[PDB]
Amino acid sequence: PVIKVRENEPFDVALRRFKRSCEKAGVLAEVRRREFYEKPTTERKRAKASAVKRHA
Amino acid sequence: EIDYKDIATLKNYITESGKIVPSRITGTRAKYQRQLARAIKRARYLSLLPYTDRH
Amino acid sequence: MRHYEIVFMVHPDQSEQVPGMIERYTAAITGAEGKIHRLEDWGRRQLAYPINKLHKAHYVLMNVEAPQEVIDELETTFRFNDAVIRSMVMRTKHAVTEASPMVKAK
Amino acid sequence: SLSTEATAKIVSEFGRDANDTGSTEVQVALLTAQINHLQGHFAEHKKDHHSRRGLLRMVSQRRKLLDYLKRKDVARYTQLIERLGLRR
Amino acid sequence: AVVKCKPTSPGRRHVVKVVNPELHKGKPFAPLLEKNSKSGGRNNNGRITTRHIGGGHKQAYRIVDFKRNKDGIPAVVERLEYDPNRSANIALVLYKDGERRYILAPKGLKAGDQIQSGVDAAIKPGNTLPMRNIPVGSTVHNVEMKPGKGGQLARSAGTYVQIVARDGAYVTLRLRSGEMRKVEADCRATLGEVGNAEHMLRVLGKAGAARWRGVRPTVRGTAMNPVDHPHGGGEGRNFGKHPVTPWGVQTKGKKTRSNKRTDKFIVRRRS
RNA sequence: CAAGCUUGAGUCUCGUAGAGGGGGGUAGAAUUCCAGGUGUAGCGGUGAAAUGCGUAGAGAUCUGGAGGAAUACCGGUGGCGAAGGCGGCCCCCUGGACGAAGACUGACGCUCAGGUGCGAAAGCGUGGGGAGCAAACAGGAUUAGAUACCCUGGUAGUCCACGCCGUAAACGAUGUCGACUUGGAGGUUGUGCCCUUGAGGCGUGGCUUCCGGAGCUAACGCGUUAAGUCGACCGCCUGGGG
RNA sequence: UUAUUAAAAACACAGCACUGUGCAAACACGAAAGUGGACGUAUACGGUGUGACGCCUGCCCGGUGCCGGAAGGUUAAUUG
Ligand SMILES: [Mg+2]
Ligand SMILES: [Mg+2]
Ligand SMILES: [Mg+2]
Ligand SMILES: [Mg+2]
Ligand SMILES: [Mg+2]
Ligand SMILES: [Mg+2]
Ligand SMILES: [Mg+2]
Ligand SMILES: [Mg+2]
Ligand SMILES: [Mg+2]
Ligand SMILES: [Mg+2]
Ligand SMILES: [Mg+2]
Ligand SMILES: [Mg+2]
Ligand SMILES: [Mg+2]
Ligand SMILES: [Mg+2]
Ligand SMILES: [Mg+2]
Ligand SMILES: [Mg+2]
Ligand SMILES: [Mg+2]
Ligand SMILES: [Mg+2]
Ligand SMILES: [Mg+2]
Ligand SMILES: [Mg+2]
Ligand SMILES: [Mg+2]
Ligand SMILES: [Mg+2]
Ligand SMILES: [Mg+2]
Ligand SMILES: [Mg+2]
Ligand SMILES: [Mg+2]
Ligand SMILES: [Mg+2]
Ligand SMILES: [Mg+2]
Ligand SMILES: [Mg+2]
Repeated sequence: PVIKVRENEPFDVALRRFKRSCEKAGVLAEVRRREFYEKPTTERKRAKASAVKRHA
Repeated sequence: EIDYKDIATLKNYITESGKIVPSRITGTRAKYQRQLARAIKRARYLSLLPYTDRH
Repeated sequence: MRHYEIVFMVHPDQSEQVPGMIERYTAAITGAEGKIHRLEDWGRRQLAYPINKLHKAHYVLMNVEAPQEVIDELETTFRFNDAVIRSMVMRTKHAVTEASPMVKAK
Repeated sequence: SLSTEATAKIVSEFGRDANDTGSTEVQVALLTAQINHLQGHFAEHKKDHHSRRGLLRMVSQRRKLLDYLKRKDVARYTQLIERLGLRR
Repeated sequence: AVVKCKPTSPGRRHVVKVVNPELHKGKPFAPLLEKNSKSGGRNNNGRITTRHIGGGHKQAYRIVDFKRNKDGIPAVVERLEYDPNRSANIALVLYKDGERRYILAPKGLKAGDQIQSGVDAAIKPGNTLPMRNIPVGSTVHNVEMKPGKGGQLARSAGTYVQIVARDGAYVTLRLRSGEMRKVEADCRATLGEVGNAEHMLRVLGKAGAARWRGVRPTVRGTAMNPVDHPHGGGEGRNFGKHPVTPWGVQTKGKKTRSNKRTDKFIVRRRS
């Protein structure tokens, strides 16, 4: 998520651009998931539970 | 039907970081979402598309 | 006796051997009673990422109907050649001759 | 599995006409051509267990068809197992 | 093919032999034979200079081409033969002009195969080319150290050498010991590995099998008297000392390489 | 027992989708290590610490190289497989399933004691390989103790080839095969027809997910993929411990 | 195997392991020239220990040895 600062752009609008860009790009959640190993039986149990509670 | 050499079509289906956009959002049907991902992966190998941004 | 789509890219410092390289590989293919469906010299093209500290490889595409013992020897000459930096053989269902998007992108 | 013209040669060779694809002698001869052909595959690929399960279905289907043909007409059964070389 | 023997006798219980049926059952090619008489490990002073050598079967020497300089001329492999002078097998080849030579047999090579030396040869196992014409990453054997001298590295059965890098007039090789070495790029190499890779799978089974190969028995230094060995002596089983050679140099760990003129070719020692 | 028939079961023709299996190549991101450059006092770790690493120049940052393992995004109540299981890309060999219209054989079928084969992970044998992780082990903490949970290390193993083992909450805790019995909302993969623009709609097969009717059930629940109504065959149970 | 008081449980052994050695090899006999290792080349060669095979092989690096490191302290010939 590379963001360049444009002409006469304040600082707080390019901070927000950088915050908005890596929140959409999914960088903090990819790193915090990959911090510990998960067994493939635990990955399937979480995947099954997240699919069942997607019930509106 | 989808072709890896058609670069202008494939680039409407990747993000700015190069990740493949899921068909939940783009609305591609399931049979063509599988043909899109296989063809994007062939084009990445020929360096017509990137895998990432930094490279 | 199947259909193949072949892409190979060449180091740019030997880009004037490219028409010599094409017509050498053709005499091995038509000489095996295999027919040639397309042959596109794409030219120098900016790489999406560096390979061997490089950019701007020279791309050549061809579509071929041939038997398997000719196409197997084409990658031995892809492998041991120092000029080909990258190649790709794919099996095709039916022969293709319509112009590719790389010819209609000009 | 078996290719189209190698298939159609056995039907013209082993059947009553070129329409008789379903008779017992044709089905045994179509299985025998593929069973003998797959020996070259499994001499190279001993660990291919998922393909050997499909080879063993042809072996049991030929044995069931051969025991049916022997119960109906033994004179036709003796001609087929000589021509194909079965049971020694 | 490794074969186990059946325990019909106590000297046969542990014997595992290597039996290769594609070897030539017959006499070797007589114009390539020489006399080779045994030494007993004694030099021209008549003294034992290497211990534990003596006896064994009579052997004739086979002249093997380690140079491979018959360039340009193709050669068909006639048959594979047994060689008692080395661990690998040898092949008898026939050149188009009518010359016969013994080479080291590489892996996978049969009777009727075609080999060729030289700068313009093809990249296939059995061909010998200079290492500036071999792709980086290849597996080669019978590697020269000086150009024209003849092959000296990767000769034993199953051994090979990998070409790791080519920078300038030298190439870097990863030897079988784990050593990285610079060799000049004009040296020749033969494509492939050396054959007979299950030579290390055999079990001699009995003491006489070691005596048939000209290996004499080893006496432990701790089983001697103090006048004979540094380890000798004791009233019962005593050791009490640091392990050394029969000549007093600490063995079991101490490095002995002292060669300042070849040290510039060695990139990394083995580990 | 003889002679038939095509409805069961099979064969051929044309297609479709698929992480089904075996073998060989290859790519990018990241970790570790080695060499070099810049630079200087901390790094790492925790609830807090210490062990550890670091002025012999670490951590950070850039360039080059070696090597192993696994394939982000696509990615799903998705798909394939008898089950175990299977996920980057390419090629070679190869198994099954499903649809359409026909043609062919003529009950050739179902189940299956004994038998044979396949069978996660861990483990064992022989030869390799060894980045990351990590039983055992070691040290630091916590504690009344702490042979643990936490921290810093770390060997087998995890990886490959060929043999062995033959077990799992190997689970849908639901044997296989066949027929019949109201509906609703979806997913996936074929195919037919209709104004073939609007482009959209109506059918007709296969697999699959969630509700729920009769009925059944001790209840929970199951509910056309039954645990409903029936037939064929097999396996198994007979109070808790021992 | 102690010719001539000891034939054994001692020695050897196939197997196992550690260690050195890149070839003008390590090592040994030689003031040296040379020679053996070897007309061999790490699946090889030397040294050490244990001793077919089966199940195995726990904890300790404080002392001595050996491998590695170089900041620092100390330190010869030489110079004066
Ligand atoms: Mg198929
Ligand atoms: Mg010895
Ligand atoms: Mg020994
Ligand atoms: Mg004594
Ligand atoms: Mg002494
Ligand atoms: Mg003693
Ligand atoms: Mg004592
Ligand atoms: Mg002693
Ligand atoms: Mg597959
Ligand atoms: Mg540095
Ligand atoms: Mg092992
Ligand atoms: Mg831990
Ligand atoms: Mg193991
Ligand atoms: Mg059980
Ligand atoms: Mg399971
Ligand atoms: Mg389950
Ligand atoms: Mg059960
Ligand atoms: Mg329900
Ligand atoms: Mg209820
Ligand atoms: Mg009881
Ligand atoms: Mg005596
Ligand atoms: Mg005597
Ligand atoms: Mg006496
Ligand atoms: Mg006596
Ligand atoms: Mg005696
Ligand atoms: Mg020794
Ligand atoms: Mg002993
Ligand atoms: Mg020191």
